[PDB]
Amino acid sequence: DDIYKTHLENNRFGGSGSQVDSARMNLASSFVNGFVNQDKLLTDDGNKWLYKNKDHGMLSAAASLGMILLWDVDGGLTQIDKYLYSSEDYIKSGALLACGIVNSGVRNECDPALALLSDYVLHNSNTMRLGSIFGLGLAYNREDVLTLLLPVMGDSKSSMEVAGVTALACGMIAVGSCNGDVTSTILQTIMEKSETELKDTYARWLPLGLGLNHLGKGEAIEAILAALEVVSEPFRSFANTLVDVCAYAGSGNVLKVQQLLHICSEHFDSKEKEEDKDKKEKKDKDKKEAPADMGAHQGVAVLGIALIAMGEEIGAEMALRTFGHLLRYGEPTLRRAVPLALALISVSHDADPEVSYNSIFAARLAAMLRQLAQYHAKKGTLTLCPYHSDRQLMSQVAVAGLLTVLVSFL
Amino acid sequence: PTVTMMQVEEKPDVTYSDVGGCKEQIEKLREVVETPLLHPERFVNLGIEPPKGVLLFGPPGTGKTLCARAVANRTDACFIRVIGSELVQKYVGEGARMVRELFEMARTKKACLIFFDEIDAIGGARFGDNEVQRTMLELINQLDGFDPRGNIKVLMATNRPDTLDPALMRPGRLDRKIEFSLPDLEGRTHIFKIHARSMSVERDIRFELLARLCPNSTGAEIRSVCTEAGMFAIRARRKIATEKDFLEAVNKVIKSYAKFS
Amino acid sequence: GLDNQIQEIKESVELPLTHPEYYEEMGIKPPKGVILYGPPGTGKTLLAKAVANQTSATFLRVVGSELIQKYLGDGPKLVRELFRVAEEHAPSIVFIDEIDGEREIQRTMLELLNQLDGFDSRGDVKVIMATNRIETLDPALIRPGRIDRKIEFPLPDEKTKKRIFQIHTSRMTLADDVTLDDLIMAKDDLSGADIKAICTEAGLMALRERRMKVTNEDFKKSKENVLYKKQEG
Repeated sequence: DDIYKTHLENNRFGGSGSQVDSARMNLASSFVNGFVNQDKLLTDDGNKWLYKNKDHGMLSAAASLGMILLWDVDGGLTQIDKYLYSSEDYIKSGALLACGIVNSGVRNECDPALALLSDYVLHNSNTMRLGSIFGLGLAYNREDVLTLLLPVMGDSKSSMEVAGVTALACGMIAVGSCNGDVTSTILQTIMEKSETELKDTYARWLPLGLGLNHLGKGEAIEAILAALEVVSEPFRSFANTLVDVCAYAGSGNVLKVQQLLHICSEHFDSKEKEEDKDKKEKKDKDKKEAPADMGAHQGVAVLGIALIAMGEEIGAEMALRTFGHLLRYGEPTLRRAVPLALALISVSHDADPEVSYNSIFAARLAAMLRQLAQYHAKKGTLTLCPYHSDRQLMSQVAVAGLLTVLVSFL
Repeated sequence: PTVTMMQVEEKPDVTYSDVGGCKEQIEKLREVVETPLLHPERFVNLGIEPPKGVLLFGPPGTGKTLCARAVANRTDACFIRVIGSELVQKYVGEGARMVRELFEMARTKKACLIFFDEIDAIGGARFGDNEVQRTMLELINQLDGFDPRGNIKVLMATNRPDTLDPALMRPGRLDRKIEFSLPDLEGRTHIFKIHARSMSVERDIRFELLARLCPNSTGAEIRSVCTEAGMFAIRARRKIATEKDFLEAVNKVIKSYAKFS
Repeated sequence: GLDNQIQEIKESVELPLTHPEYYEEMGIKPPKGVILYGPPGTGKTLLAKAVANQTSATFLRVVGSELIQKYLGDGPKLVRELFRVAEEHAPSIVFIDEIDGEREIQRTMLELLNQLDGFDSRGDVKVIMATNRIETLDPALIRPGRIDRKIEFPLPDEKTKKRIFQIHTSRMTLADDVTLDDLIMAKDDLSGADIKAICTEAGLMALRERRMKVTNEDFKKSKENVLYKKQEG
């Protein structure tokens, strides 16, 4: 019916897929091309366009055929079987990732992907474990793949995205448990989390697996349980405030408001980022209390807190009014983060902000993100959960491997 | 203001090939603006003082293009022109220090040539006029007077020969008053010969054919013909300009615009 | 009759950066824009082209000369403000509208022409001037300002407001017995937002009584607003 009653043009696939260069507009063109918003010309434009892309654009561009096939269950076989058993590693691992993206009720891709994953050191089965475990999590308290992920949770591999997509995969599989759980996988990564306190990115995405495994609570005391069991130096206390973010879905708990304003001036400028970042979920219904004077401060991280607290709603004039002053900033982190929420909250003031960013730059970060805005210019669990993977963009360009597989798409 | 530094015209422009049929008059005025530049010492060896300048007036035609000609042909150091728009301004009297500071810049730029356009701005006083009498009597004392020098270039361009005082004060210093003699039926083909370096011109175009069916079509109007040729060539996505394509632009821009003018 | 005029101003001011590959390759570059003037004026071509050009561009609103004549002659200081914010907004469209003692208007119009001509900058922004009568403006503004194109509006009184009325009333609903002879015979110096304004206050006036039909006497009562609007200013 969307193909029948509505029609999309080729100005963005053909245009934003035709002015590409510098090996990053191929990334943004592979993600926007991966979006369905009928036309599949840019994908079928000859060949080697994926070969000219980067490795994360080989996972993203190899998963583009999967992202454009959210329907046509029988088409994903004959479309992805070309990328299978190829010469490059990320083509076939992104091909199993696409097999996990195309469907969510078929569950027949379990055996071929899981059969070879038992390598655990450096083989292609680790990236096939990323795309197959995370994509299989998108295809799903599943305990068989959980016991299969127990040696993966206990793998302790220096690759961040292994336990990244493993913790996020078991969490996104277990979003909605009855007052959370204390299962041996999150407890396993709590004990192993206490083994070696290195690579703080694990102390940032492993608490996401924790709190997403604790999702579904209404009054659970598991935040105090972890506040008694896993508290340590500021890193795992930041894990504790991540559980606090995943512990305040919303009730009559004004104590969290007096504690909010009480901890608003904490020295640790990251627990303010997350605990204050939970504003988009705590007060997500009384929209009059959300506008505050957070931008008038000098803690640009708080400006990022309000920027996250905008959300993905209908995007009234006050929202874009905040995206003006948030849009005008010198730091590439906030100037790169403002078109993301500006594009997500917006769904003759669509192509004009693009000319505004053209007036700002005239780097490549804001170029890829501004083409993402070129596409996206026009309580749900899956539609709101994968945003925190996007909320950790302040790092290497390696985030494109996990950002391309968001399940918040309609 | 910034016009004092705008007086300099860098970035060379239209060359000698925009002569509108004045094959002899371009010598009768080039003899003072460009001839005393090749061998200035030989005029001193001749004994006579180097010439002062000529007078161009009459119809507008392709006026102000000969100054660009004098910019391109003078490949040594561009000169200074003074349009009459800077004379008729609020708070009169600035033109005194302005002409003294552009004469100072003339002495700083190793005898830079000085041009004076649009004398009809303050010309024709026919004696509120005393403030004009200061600027024009001082103008005579600085131009007809030998204070800077009896030297290289003095000239007045205008659309009206009604100047009372300059006409009876020029013969002492200035000389060679000639008409404009706008191009008619033999200069437009040569303005097409300088427009040959525009958008690609197909060899089927006959400059005389495009230059004979356009009466009263001096360099400005046929310049708009060569402008609308490429403009409609963009509107029609044409790769080469051909008169048979924009003939509608030609007879439109001359006929549809000559109906009410 | 405005299709050729809207494709000629569409190609005239939309040849720059918006779809630019047909502007920086041939080598013409008339970076001065057009000067809007309409025999009726008053937002008809000014508002019609002011909303029609906003498909993809950046608009800059400058309407009315009251801020200059309502007090002492501040002059070109606000022109310098709009020129430094137009410099910080270079890929925009400068739209000056409602350009309406004389000893100072001539010097602030001379300085306005000097600063507007681009005396200190090359061609980078499209400047558009607008007025009600092109004859009140001194002809000294035409040569420095207008070098690109000037557009006249040869409107057929029946088919301009019957074509704009038809297109603008083909998507929304209206009432019956909407006459046109008094419209094309009486209306002058008004816009399309004025016929849309009297059809909107006509159907809205019928909505006050909770009706969807408009009587001819009610369309003449709303027509009286048009009858007095042209006689007031």
